[PDB]
Amino acid sequence: SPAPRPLDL
Amino acid sequence: QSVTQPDARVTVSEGASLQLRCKYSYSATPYLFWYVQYPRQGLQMLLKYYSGDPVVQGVNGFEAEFSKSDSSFHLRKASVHWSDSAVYFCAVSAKGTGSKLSFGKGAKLTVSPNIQNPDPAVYQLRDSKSSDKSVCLFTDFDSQTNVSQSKDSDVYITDKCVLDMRSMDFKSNSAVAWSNKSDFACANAFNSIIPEDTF
Amino acid sequence: PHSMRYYETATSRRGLGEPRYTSVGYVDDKEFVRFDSDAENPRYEPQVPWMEQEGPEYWERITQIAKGQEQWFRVNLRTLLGYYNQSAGGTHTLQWMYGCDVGSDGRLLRGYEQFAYDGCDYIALNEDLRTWTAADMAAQITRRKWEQAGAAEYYRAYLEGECVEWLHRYLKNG
Amino acid sequence: AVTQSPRNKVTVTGGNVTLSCRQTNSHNYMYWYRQDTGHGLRLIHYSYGAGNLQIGDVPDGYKATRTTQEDFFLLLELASPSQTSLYFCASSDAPGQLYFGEGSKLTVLEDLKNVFPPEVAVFEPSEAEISHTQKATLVCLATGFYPDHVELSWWVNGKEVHSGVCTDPQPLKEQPALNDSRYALSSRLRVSATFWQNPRNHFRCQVQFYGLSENDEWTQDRAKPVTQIVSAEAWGRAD
Repeated sequence: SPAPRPLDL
Repeated sequence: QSVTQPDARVTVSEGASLQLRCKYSYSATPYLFWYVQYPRQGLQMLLKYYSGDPVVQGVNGFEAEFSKSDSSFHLRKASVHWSDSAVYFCAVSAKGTGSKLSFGKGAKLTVSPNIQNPDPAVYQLRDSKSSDKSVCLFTDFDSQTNVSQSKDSDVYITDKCVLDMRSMDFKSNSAVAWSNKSDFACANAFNSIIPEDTF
Repeated sequence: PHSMRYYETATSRRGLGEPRYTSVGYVDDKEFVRFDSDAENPRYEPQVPWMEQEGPEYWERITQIAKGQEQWFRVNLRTLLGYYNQSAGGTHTLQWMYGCDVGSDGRLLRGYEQFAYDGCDYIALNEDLRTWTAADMAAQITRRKWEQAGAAEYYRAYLEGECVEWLHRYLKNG
Repeated sequence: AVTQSPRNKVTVTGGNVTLSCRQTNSHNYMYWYRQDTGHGLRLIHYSYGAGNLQIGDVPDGYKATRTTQEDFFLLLELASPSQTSLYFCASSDAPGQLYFGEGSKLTVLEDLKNVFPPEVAVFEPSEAEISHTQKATLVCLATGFYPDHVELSWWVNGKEVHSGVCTDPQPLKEQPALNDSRYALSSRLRVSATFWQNPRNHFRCQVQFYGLSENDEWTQDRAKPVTQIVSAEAWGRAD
């Protein structure tokens, strides 16, 4: 299952 | 989906141990947060937990602990400072929606100070413009003394209020009573007061 | 000694068109699931026999996840455009590879969290899962922000949790 | 670095209010919350990136626009009394990690007819207290104002002071029976008796009041309860 949204760069 | 803080208002003594309780109800483990709000300010992030070591330790003496079994993220401080008086919010965000904070209803923390040498007194004050107006001031009574409301409903009494004279290392309690009725002087409309006071 | 990877890529298009976003999943180096925004009905799709014994709720959920990811990629491509002082007319790619190596025991052997821009490595999580390697200064900025925000803790929430469990659920199906 | 405007605003039912938020961080997440007693903070709308809008928990009666990365506006076309609240703006660059603004206090009335500015009085130290404690307390009273929208501060010799000051956390109702009762707020300032006994020392209780704007239809013989600052003063005396 896909991961939660990354932090913005 | 819910975040619960049981006590809306909490009073602790200065130097005494504090715990602010927070249970969350989420289906999966959410990301956990404590925020603090000092008077007339916005919220400031106090603590965060994403994963790992359950005990998150703030530099300010605070520490919160994630308990999975208990579904809790209680906040702790071994010894509160007077400047810790604020409103504390527990906050969680769902695992799929980590950017959507849901907050608890908050816990207002009052740190009642410890007065070294109390001499409770009810003084009387005149107005700068017309001496006809007068107010009654209860002051220098110790923290545990609780001021109540009247029954006359034409006299007004404020609740306890604590001031800090910083340059002198001095703190003080006070309440104010005032009215425009003639049958009213200091120590006429003032409950549970310390029997030993100056008048 | 098993493993799970995801490669999520986006390629920005010049003009007012949304970037092309894909998501590819691998169990033991074998593609098992795939998303493509260019599809007439963009959904996550099983690329393997054992994957289609999953309920519809699963597919819907992870598909929504893919949508959110499209948003993330379109925003961060802009961010990178800014960092590198590049003309807005160009086309660019951004890639997120992540996943977990789980041993014979069932324990997290290794975690992976890597980001590349236009083919070149941008930032990556070191083996200790608490340090970052940053390619350039633009990457140093990200490393600073992520170090203040505690990004590694956050990613570790996934790497040490859902990654392993889902990997196991997927192995059972084989 | 989050900024909101206006910090204070008073309108009437059916009015049109716009709250503005700007953040000079490079955050892509922005939020509009409202805070009420017994409800904590409740999310109204939020945004990820410029042009993106997302429904919060209490979106009804609210519209929002994110024009740029920095600007998030909360729009109110038909102001209801229920929308009287404290509005916070926030920005984020990590999941759950919010940076808040200082707040925008909005009061919505049904009828401007009940709006009154405060009356400010300063009461001077009892000489008995001065004799007993070597400390002198002044009291400030702001009376008969509506709505509950004031800010009290103390000024000594031109400087706003915070040491020795204690203002009530919550204004009390003068006629608690009413649902439109006027309010009253007290405060205290304690200085050393010697400082008060100096004729060169000036003390002032300043009360900022928020009410009507100049372009508001006032049809009464009353002094129009416009937004204003009401002060009361006191000079030190030795006697």
